[PDB]
Amino acid sequence: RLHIQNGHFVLNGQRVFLSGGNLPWMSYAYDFGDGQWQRNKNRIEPEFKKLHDAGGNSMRLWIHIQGETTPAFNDQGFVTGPDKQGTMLDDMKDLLDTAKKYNILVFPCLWNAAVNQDSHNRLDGLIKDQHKLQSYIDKALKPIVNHVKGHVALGGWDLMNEPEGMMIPDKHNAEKCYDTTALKNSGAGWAGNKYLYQDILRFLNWQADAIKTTDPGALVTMGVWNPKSNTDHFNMNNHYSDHCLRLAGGKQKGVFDFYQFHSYSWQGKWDEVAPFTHQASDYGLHKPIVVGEFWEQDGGGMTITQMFNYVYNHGYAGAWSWHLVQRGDNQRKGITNIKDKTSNGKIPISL
Repeated sequence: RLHIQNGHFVLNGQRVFLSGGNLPWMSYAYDFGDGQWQRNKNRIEPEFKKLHDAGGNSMRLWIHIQGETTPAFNDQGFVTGPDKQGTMLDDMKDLLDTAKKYNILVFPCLWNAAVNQDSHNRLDGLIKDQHKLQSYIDKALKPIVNHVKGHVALGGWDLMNEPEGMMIPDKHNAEKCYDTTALKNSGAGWAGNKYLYQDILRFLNWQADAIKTTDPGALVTMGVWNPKSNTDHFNMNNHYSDHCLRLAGGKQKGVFDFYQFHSYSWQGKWDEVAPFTHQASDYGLHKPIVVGEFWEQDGGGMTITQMFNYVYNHGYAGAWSWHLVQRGDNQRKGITNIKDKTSNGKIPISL
């Protein structure tokens, strides 16, 4: 299974570069549980085949999102189980079995904060209320993780897409881990200035620890909207260090194994911290860094092929383009172009 050795991803005795894309869903938030996987499988499986045929080895795809269909919540906002109809565990295993057929490592992304659509404040309650969060962990997360424990096609668990969509920016805190003054006018909070960092860091710490207690060999990450929240360089503050997660939540193994940056140009221009104008070492971090979302339409003038090559050539650990379902025609060209590169990790894998 995928692991990190001497600071780099390794699979089957070889340093590996993670190349692929974000599905990112078939039916948004309606792909898993309550019979939904078997209904969508005939459309999702061909995406795995196309990705493999193009030379990709990695797929990120989104699971609960904001709790639209999984996990199952009661009317008070506590979690009752992975779903209602009892397909979720089978669905997650079948997802991974399907990926294995195509030699694709899967990175399920549990939650999303890039939009503010949380019907019945279900995600909100998990972030704010420790008892509700514990119910998610005990009734849904641990059963899911246990059911697919050790699966060779599981690349890693991404706890949350873009927490920064709803983090309150420009907020002083005496504790550096919680202070968001460096994020003033960064764009963080676009979906609504809603959360404080102690709450989100507890949310992340507890889930990461639960995963690595249940499946100690699993890897855990989280996808930041922009590395501005994830580096102490560039006049920024890294909120997601081991120290910060442990401080907020207290659970020793609740840390990330690798970091994941998203990077998009704005109005055609890369910002001052952009991964696409820097190199991995510029961030002052000590874990692999995957560039986990990007696309040509917000690529600062680069072609998608230039983008995949850029990531590979600048010390990053992986490259996942955004929205294969809609943009795969173009993005597969970049995936194909880099598939035979070996100097920063080999791409073809066998599961």
